[PDB]
Amino acid sequence: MESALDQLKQFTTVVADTGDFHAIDEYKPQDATTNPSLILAAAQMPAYQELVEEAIAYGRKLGGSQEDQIKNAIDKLFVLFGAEILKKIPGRVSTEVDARLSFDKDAMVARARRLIELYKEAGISKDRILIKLSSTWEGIQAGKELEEQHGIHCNMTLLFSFAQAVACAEAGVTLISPFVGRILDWHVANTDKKSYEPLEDPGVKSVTKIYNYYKKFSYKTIVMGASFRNTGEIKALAGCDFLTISPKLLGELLQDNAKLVPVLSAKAAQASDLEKIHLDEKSFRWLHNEDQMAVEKLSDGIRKFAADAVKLERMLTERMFN
Amino acid sequence: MESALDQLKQFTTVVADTGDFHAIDEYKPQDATTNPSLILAAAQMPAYQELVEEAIAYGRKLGGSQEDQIKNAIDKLFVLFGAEILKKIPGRVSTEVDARLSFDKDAMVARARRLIELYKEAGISKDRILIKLSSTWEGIQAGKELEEQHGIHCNMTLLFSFAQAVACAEAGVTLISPFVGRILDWHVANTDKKSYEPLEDPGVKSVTKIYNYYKKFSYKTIVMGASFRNTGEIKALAGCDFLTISPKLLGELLQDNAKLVPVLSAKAAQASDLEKIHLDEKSFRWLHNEDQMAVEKLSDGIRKFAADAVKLERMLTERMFN
Repeated sequence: MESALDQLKQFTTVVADTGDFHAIDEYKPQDATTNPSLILAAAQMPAYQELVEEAIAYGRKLGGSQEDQIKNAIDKLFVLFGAEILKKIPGRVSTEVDARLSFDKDAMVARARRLIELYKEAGISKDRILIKLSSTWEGIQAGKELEEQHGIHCNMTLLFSFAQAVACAEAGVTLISPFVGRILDWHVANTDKKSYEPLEDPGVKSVTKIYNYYKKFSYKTIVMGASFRNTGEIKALAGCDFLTISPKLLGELLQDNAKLVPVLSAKAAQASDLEKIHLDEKSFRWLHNEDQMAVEKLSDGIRKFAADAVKLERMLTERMFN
Repeated sequence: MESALDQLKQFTTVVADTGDFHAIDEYKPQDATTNPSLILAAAQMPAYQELVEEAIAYGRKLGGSQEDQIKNAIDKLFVLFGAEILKKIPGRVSTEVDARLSFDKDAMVARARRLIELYKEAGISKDRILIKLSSTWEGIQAGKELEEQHGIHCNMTLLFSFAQAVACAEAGVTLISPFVGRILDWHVANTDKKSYEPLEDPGVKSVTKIYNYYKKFSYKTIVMGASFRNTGEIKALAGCDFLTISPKLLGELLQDNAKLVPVLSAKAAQASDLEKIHLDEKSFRWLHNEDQMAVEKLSDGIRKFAADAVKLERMLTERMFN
């Protein structure tokens, strides 16, 4: 159209990164994403206290130990936000399984089926859902199993290293969400270069590289850049399959109207010099370890989400067991 | 009275951390330790160029590609330093398998058997050798397998988290070498404190905790504190089974003669409050990830050693193939 946002929609499928579904439709996204940190934030908003009470009652109604109830309440809460979001958009929503299961393959699978079940009980088809999993080797294997054995589509997140990107591709997962701004954060905090040209942004380069690898070798996994610090990073990735953006940045993209030029494409990726590689667990863990930023961000990413999960549990138990 | 070193020898078995075996006997250690880093340093010393030429001659004979001949040369070089060290001491020497195999369980095992073989060809019994392995889950499993299936004794190194310490204990490895000063380095660089009291030193606390857990629950694995920044850390660990110290600090302990008080003791540990826990891979990786310092130091520790290995290979190929 004319705004940067509408222009971006010509080259990339825009996705809204938030749990605050009231602010969604203003940007008309295709899909939506949520994570432990977003649900937490939104769950504390006055406007959504109604969903929380319903989730609590669900816990209460299913009964069992208090743990069965906080788990089921939280699981339902996620599903509730999910369903509401779905009424506002035409595509899929991403619901993440607890980060504390990041290294437990079977737990992530079982928990994923559980979420898909809860959604099913609410009349929502799994085709509208993307289960978010931490991109650890086990999370990726959980993704593989979910896709191949249960037809459950996944959103591999907290993806930082090229190794992770590769393992996900071979695992044939539906979608990956490479974090861009957090890569910038690491380079800003550790290296001595605190600034980057949109195109030089480390995060943008990781996603650009991953995108070229995926397209050049015909992997059907969807590349969705995520977590952004500015709109320059977003514009430098125009052309990417998908880009999940925060309401704040979506709003900025809706405000300005400079000419937006596509940057990523199947033709440029085909001209890049990347060579195909195969990774078993050993090679994966090694190649991943060689990427310090990735090792440290994936690790801290898991702790932060887990913490958001712990904080959400606490407030809820305090709320339903005084 | 006596020197701090000789006093420490009453409560702890002293081990020399170095490849420079000429400076060893001055401190009369029980065991000795070496690593891909120390060997690198060692081989570049004029005094040991004789061992390098012998190692080179060995590798050319086995043949293969440049990388191959370089492998046998390096393997022999390690063994040669090992043998020389053994002539100077009554105990065991630690030889580490390439850090680049840290995530490859079967490679570490095969490579370990190989080193034990080379030593055997040199008339050295395996009872005199401790194969050093990175303390990753696979390295620990390699240790377990080596001990149980081949009677090969291991030195689990780059041990930082309590999880690692636990996994090693259940794996029944012969010895673990918890790094002390590198834990200090992490806390100095990341937290905002510059100096701690010997007893408050994070590194000292990690080893103290590990020691109490081992003794309290009767694990026979030997606890050997390693990598020290100062002698205060060493004195705060007096009583530990073993302590491998650099020639520099050994020299300082030999110069001062203040009264040294034992700090760690199995009986004290046994009469303490710590709960026994079991860790499978899942629990291990999770408990380990909860320790940021450990996650980052183990990870960087592997990259650094691997780099020392890469540098040693290069210098050698340039020397035997130009």
